[PDB]
Amino acid sequence: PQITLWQRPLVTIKIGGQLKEALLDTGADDTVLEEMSLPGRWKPKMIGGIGGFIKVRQYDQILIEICGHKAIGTVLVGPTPVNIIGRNLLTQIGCTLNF
Amino acid sequence: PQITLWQRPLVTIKIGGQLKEALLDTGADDTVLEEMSLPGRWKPKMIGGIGGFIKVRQYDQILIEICGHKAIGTVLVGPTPVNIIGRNLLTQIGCTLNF
Ligand SMILES: O=C(NCc1ccccc1)[C@H](OCc1ccccc1)[C@H](O)[C@@H](O)[C@@H](OCc1ccccc1)C(=O)N[C@H]1c2ccccc2C[C@H]1O
Repeated sequence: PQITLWQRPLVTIKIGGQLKEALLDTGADDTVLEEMSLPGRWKPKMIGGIGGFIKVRQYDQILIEICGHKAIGTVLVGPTPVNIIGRNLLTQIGCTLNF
Repeated sequence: PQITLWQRPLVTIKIGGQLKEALLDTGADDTVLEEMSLPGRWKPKMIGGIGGFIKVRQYDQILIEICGHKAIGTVLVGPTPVNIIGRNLLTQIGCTLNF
């Protein structure tokens, strides 16, 4: 599909059998979701954006379905204000910016 | 132009007769640039990111060229980690997300 940017580009994602709303964020290097439980071991990481850094848990090889497209990649879990789908997963569904 | 996301979507912008590098960010509602001098009066604004909030200076009707496309809009100036072109200007250049 073609998504305009008049409003925040929010989409539904499926992860761990759960449906959630996430923002397609080209400014985010990685994907970060609000606190939740995921399988496997994780590593602590610090990510920085506007406002400073937050501590998140890094999970690798996680499967996520974005708008019907399956994608696998690293997913960070932490105190993010909104669920963010970053470049690491946007590339997997073939998302590009066009103008 | 079609921009893939394997690397940060950085482009050259021209503002105040100077060239700067900025990130095309669909996750940013507004455009925020690193400290710099701009003409006119400014109004205060608080923007929230993943790490918290920061106070920025808001300038209106500012001319900014993005990848050769001329835009005139609101530009925020503050302690942002990188220059960010947000949805307010992405819409002016006709930028969309596709997959
Ligand atoms: O935070 C960002 N990237 C960091 C990141 C790293 C790893 C994983 C996820 C994100 C990105 O920022 C660019 C950046 C790039 C490199 C270093 C620092 C900043 C995110 O896209 C950033 O621009 C975006 O984060 C998503 C978010 C959306 C809504 C509310 C809270 C978080 C963001 O902070 N957007 C806000 C913003 C930005 C500028 C002007 C107004 C507003 C209001 C909100 O929309």
